[PDB]
Amino acid sequence: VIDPSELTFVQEIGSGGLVHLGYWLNKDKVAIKTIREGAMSEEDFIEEAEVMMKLSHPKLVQLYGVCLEQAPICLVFEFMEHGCLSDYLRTQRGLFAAETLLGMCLDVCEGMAYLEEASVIHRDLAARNCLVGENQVIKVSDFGFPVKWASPEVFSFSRYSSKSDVWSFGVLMWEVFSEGKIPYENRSNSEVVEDISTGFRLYKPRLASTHVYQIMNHCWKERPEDRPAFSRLLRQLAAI
Ligand SMILES: CN(C)CC[C@@H](c1ccccc1)n1cc(NC(=O)c2n[nH]c3c2CCC(C)(C)C3)cn1
Repeated sequence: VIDPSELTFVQEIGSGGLVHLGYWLNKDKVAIKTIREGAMSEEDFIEEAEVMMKLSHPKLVQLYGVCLEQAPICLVFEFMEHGCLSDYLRTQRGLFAAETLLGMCLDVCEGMAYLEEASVIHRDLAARNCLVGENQVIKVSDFGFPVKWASPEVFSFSRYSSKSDVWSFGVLMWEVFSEGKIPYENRSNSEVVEDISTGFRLYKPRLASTHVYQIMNHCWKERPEDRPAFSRLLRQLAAI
């Protein structure tokens, strides 16, 4: 529990919740997330915190604490210098070597393999939900309808698992290797459901080798039983 007097709100850096750049004990930068008017409840925030406060891994954005004596309450996170991965890919497009893109996927895979070990389902993995830090390190952002990133059992039946996160991770790999292109030419959710149900899959980005592309396709097997766990993907990505 963080006392409100320990935080300084500097400026807005995000909204959709609201996020501010702040300082913690007037020295260190933090990202302070507050609930948006009434978009979501405080109990939801509390549930996120109860999950995230038990977790710590270098490729997961860290939740430092909760400020209970704010109205509404706020969550205090690790500040990620360069913002969201989706914007970063798009903004720096044409400057990335394949090896760099691979390293970004490995970062995320490491975060996700930790979540998998910890029995936590992300449920909304996407480049827009990854952040870029110092030295271009990628970290997975917070957790606790996006059809374009959803496995067929998720879009059809809300059947979430680590294996549905695997499907999402395959799409994220496609985003990374495509330098922030929007999956499925930004087709509608109805059309994407129809695409994936019939067996359509995303085509190979230029910067993805044949080998990388087969790992992506493995992530997009129709049955979750047929997709690799994150522990197995991590060994595959690390061996490249
Ligand atoms: C140039 N532009 C692309 C990046 C600008 C950058 C920034 C912002 C203010 C002061 C210095 C640098 N910036 C850095 C962020 N970081 C975050 O939004 C962030 N850092 N940690 C978290 C978040 C957003 C999501 C979170 C769950 C609150 C955790 C946003 N903008």
